[PDB]
Amino acid sequence: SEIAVLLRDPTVEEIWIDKSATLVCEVLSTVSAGVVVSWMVNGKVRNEGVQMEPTKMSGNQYLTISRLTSSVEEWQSGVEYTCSAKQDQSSTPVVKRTRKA
Amino acid sequence: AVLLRDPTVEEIWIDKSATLVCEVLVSAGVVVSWMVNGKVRNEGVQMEPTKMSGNQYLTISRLTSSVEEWQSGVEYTCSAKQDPVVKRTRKA
Repeated sequence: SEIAVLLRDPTVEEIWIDKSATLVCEVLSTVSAGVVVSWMVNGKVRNEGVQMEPTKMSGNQYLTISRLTSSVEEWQSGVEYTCSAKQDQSSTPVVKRTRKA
Repeated sequence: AVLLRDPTVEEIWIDKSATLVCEVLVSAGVVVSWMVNGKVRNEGVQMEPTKMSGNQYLTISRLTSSVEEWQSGVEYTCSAKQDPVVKRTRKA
């Protein structure tokens, strides 16, 4: 039942030349159950700028991607970003977090 | 400051490729050297010219590996020598 959650920081390239900051939560599972990803920024619920893609199936695995678009200024304010992924019929959410280096 | 980016699962799934990215943050001169499985790796390496903005210099080097090689679990390292700082990664 356990999902693997990988949280991708915005790249310095994105920050410098795109002038945006996009965080990407990639969720992998060996089970077909649907996945919801909930984001917080600075300890507050964030719905704006969140886009979830429909789950993709490979052979025996399932990939669910959620992206959070943030400003370069928000990323470079040092606030914490959290993604919480939870899969139907699983027991507990899996949480990952990040902030500027 | 050396930031090493793993291939994303989306890249592995959709593009069937695995590209690692080393982003490096005084001098504009920096050379990035890669190792895979403890050996020099030149093949699949592309550096971009150093970028200048404010008091800072940004240099990007990309290593095009393969899905097979990434999934094999071997270690990748990038070493940035400024006018070295090393970062390492491997599949979990």
